[PDB]
Amino acid sequence: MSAKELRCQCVKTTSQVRPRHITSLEVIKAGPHCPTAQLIATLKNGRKICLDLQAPLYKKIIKKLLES
Amino acid sequence: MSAKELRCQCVKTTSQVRPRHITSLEVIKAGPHCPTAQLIATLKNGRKICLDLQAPLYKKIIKKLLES
Amino acid sequence: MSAKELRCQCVKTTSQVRPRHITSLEVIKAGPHCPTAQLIATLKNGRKICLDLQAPLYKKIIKKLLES
Amino acid sequence: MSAKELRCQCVKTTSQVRPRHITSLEVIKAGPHCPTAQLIATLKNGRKICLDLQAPLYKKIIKKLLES
Repeated sequence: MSAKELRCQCVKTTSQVRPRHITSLEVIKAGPHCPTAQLIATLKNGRKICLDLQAPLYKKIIKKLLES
Repeated sequence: MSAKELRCQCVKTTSQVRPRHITSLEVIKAGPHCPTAQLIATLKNGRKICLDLQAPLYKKIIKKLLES
Repeated sequence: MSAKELRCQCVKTTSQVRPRHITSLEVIKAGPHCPTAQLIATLKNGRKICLDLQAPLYKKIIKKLLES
Repeated sequence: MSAKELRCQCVKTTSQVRPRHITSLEVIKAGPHCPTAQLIATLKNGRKICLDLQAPLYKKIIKKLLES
C-alpha cells in the first residue's frame, strides 16, 4: 500500500551538481525497491548523479535539450 | 555531412510503441555521431524503443511519471 | 584509501538474485564515488539488481551470453 | 522462433575504438529486435561505442576491470 525505503541511494535529490555539460539522464518512476520517484543522470565526464522530477532544476536540463 | 547521419540507431522517432507500462527512458542530446536529438526508452519487458523530444507523445510519458 | 562511501548502492554484492532470464547488465569499474568495483544488472522484468566481478556468479551470466 | 528485419543498435562490431580510458559498458544478449549478440559501451568522454562478445577485444576491457 505505502512501501518506503528499499534499495535507492538517490533519496531526496542530488542537486549538489549543476546542469550544463550534461550528456544523458535516466528517469525511473517509483518502482518496488524505489517507492519514491527516482531520477539519475550522466555528465560529460561519464559519471552519474541524480535529480528529482517535481522541481525546476531538472526542467532546466530537459529544457536545455529541447533548445536544440 | 554537416551534422547528418553518423552512428545514431534511432533516426526520426520510434513512436510505433504506445505509452503506459513503461519503466525508464534515456534522454541524449544531439552529440557528435548523433547531431539530431536522440531519446531512447525502456518498457516493463526490459526492452528499449525510442521516442522524440519535440512531440506530445513522450510528454505523456514524463507527465505519467510526474502524476506520481 | 581513495574516497570512502560516496554514491554506490551496490555495496558488496546483490547476489540474492539468481541468473537465468536476464536481459542486460552494466559493469562500471571503481570510479571516484565508487572506489570499489561496481556492476549493476537488468532482468526480464525491467528491474536492476547488481553482482560482483571477482566471483563465478556473474561468470555464469556472461557465460550464458556467450553460449549464444 | 522468428528472426526477420529488426533493429540492432550495432551490427557486427564497432571495434574501431580502442580499450583504455573506459568507464562502463552494456551487455545485452540476442533479444528479439536484436537476434544477434549486442554489446554497447561507454568511454570517459560520456559517449558509447560497441564491441562484440566472441572476441578477445572486449576481453581486454573486462580483464582491465578485474585487474582492480
